[PDB]
Amino acid sequence: SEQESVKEFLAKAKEDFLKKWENPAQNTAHLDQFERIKTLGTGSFGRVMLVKHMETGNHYAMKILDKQKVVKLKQIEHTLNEKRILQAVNFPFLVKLEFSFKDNSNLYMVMEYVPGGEMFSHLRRIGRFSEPHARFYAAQIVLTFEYLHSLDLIYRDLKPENLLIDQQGYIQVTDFGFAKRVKGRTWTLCGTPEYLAPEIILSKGYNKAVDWWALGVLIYEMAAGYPPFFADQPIQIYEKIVSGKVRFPSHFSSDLKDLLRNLLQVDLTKRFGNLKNGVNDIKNHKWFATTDWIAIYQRKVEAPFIPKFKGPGDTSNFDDYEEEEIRVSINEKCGKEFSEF
Amino acid sequence: TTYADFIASGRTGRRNAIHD
Ligand SMILES: COc1ccc(O)c(C(=O)c2ccc(C(=O)N[C@@H]3CCCNC[C@H]3NC(=O)c3ccncc3)cc2)c1F
Repeated sequence: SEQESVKEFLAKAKEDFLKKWENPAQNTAHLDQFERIKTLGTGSFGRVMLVKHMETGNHYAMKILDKQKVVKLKQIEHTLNEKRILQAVNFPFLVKLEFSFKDNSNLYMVMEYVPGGEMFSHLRRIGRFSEPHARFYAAQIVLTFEYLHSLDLIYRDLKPENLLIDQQGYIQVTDFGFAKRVKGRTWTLCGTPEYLAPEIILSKGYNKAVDWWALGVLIYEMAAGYPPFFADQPIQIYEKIVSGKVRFPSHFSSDLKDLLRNLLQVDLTKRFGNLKNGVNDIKNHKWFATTDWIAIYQRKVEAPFIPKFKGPGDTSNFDDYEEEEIRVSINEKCGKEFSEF
Repeated sequence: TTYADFIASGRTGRRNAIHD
């Protein structure tokens, strides 16, 4: 019946998502409505900046992407997926898209600012999380993938760099640049080397199960302080991943090792998340026995770690990046390519 | 230790995605 209650929530959620999926919001703001303060991160085609909405005084995080660069690297479809998916989803552990627009030069997405910083920063500094602390975060991702996959979405870039910590210590998943709505298999070689499932590396055509593999990698990295497969160059990482050989730190609880053995299963018919029982194989595993899944969804559970921040606009949980002036050309670049954005 | 090998590795910073 708990299982039925989740089944009901998902059907409702799917109806909401499809309305926005089929009729996406367009052009709901303008650049000169925002004051640009500081860069919080970068990516291949641009950056995310803290901004202040001038008429409300609210702070947001604005992704700016350069259209020409996107087109040069043939990443049009993926950037169009990012915005289309992000505007349609609604979940407590997904970052909220507030506005989007474009001009002659750039694409813009204005999201909720998540001031606690990236999980990556905290994990590197502290070293590793204790199993209860990792479990807390893992549970939020389990539910988030349960949500996303019911919508036929695959996320494909789970890593601590894309998990922001909010003021209450919960996760907000960001950076949907490889998210894709797909009913069957797909083939793009994409993602972050350390987190790539074997079937992606092997050019096999793959599905949602790549997200469950990636969750395995994440939980390991959270609890070990390093990922299961690492080396100085990508090619050596790929070799380790396809070999199907994982060593666990001596301090891992036997329940944690057993989970990871099922998530880091090279064999897709054996991988937790890809079985007839679906996500329930994961939620019912012994490592999660103390997890109250609904309390997590509702956010009544007490976060093991709450980031400090002196007020809105505070960026102290973020690294410093070099700033660059945003130039907007007088001539429209790549109009047809981005017409739906 | 594996921790020490990770820390001396070239991949302890932010990791970029690859694409097609
Ligand atoms: C195929 O390649 C793609 C596809 C889609 C894309 O959007 C991009 C990007 O160019 C791109 C640009 C900027 C970023 C970025 O700056 N992201 C930051 C830093 C990287 C790690 N993820 C965290 C992210 N931070 C936030 O999204 C954020 C959100 C809300 N509050 C604070 C931070 C990421 C990707 C891209 F390169």
